[PDB]
Amino acid sequence: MNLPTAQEVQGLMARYIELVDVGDIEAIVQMYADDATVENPFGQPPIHGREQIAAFYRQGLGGGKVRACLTGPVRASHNGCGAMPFRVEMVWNGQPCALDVINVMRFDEHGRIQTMQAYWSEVNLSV
Amino acid sequence: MNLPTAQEVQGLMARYIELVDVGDIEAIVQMYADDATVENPFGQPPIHGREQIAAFYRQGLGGGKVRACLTGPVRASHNGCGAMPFRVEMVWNGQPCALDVINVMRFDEHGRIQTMQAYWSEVNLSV
Ligand SMILES: O=[N+]([O-])c1ccc(O)cc1[N+](=O)[O-]
Ligand SMILES: O=[N+]([O-])c1ccc(O)cc1[N+](=O)[O-]
Ligand SMILES: [Mg+2]
Ligand SMILES: [Mg+2]
Ligand SMILES: [Mg+2]
Ligand SMILES: [Mg+2]
Repeated sequence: MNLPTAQEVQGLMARYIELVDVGDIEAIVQMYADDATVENPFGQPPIHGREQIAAFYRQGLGGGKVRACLTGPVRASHNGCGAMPFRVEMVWNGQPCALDVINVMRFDEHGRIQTMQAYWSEVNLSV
Repeated sequence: MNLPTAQEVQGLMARYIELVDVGDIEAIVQMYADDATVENPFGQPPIHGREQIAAFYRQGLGGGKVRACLTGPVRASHNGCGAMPFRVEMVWNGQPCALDVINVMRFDEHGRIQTMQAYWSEVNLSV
């Protein structure tokens, strides 16, 4: 495919959340461009490339029990970008906890994620 | 003040929505740096400076009846930035309509909005 239309961005960004929710690390990594970046949380230096990105998702999702769900609709653009609000259910010290996040993505001219930026800080975590 | 902390960003971004909701155009414009930019919707060229920004808010809010409310929490950063999901209630051809938006902001070292980017496209509008 080419640069995703607004409707295609919606679909891709919702699919990303589905894949996080089901914990399919390999399928998530395949959504990214080979040389993509992830800034998590936004404010921290980017990681680069599918090896580093795979390591990020393995560290976050490797336990197999994380859940994630949109908390409202994707807001897409006409230039291959979008933003979405969601909540992640994780564990911490055996305590269930939830993290509220907004991801901002930009897709490349092949429909792959070029950049991901995850906005959140510590007060978005609730034990 | 200086560059807003994560907690200060939350407060500022929530205040912005309150001011949109109450329709205080002049107070909104005062939140912006003198040379700020607004990209609305994201994907379109920025407007620049408080004159152009005031004209934007007068055109959107000048009728006095718009409402706006957060639909989930602000996601702030530790570098003076944040993102938030909200819904705007407007009128169109005398029809009430709602627009789902995510704003991404960056604040300057004085606590004023340096950049605002409003993510939405036409399918985020509902008549
Ligand atoms: O904080 N995180 O781990 C995180 C942040 C944003 C995401 O889109 C996904 C994850 N995750 O896979 O867990
Ligand atoms: O579309 N709009 O008009 C819009 C978009 C984002 C905003 O933060 C505010 C407005 N408004 O004042 O109406
Ligand atoms: Mg699921
Ligand atoms: Mg490439
Ligand atoms: Mg109000
Ligand atoms: Mg300045």
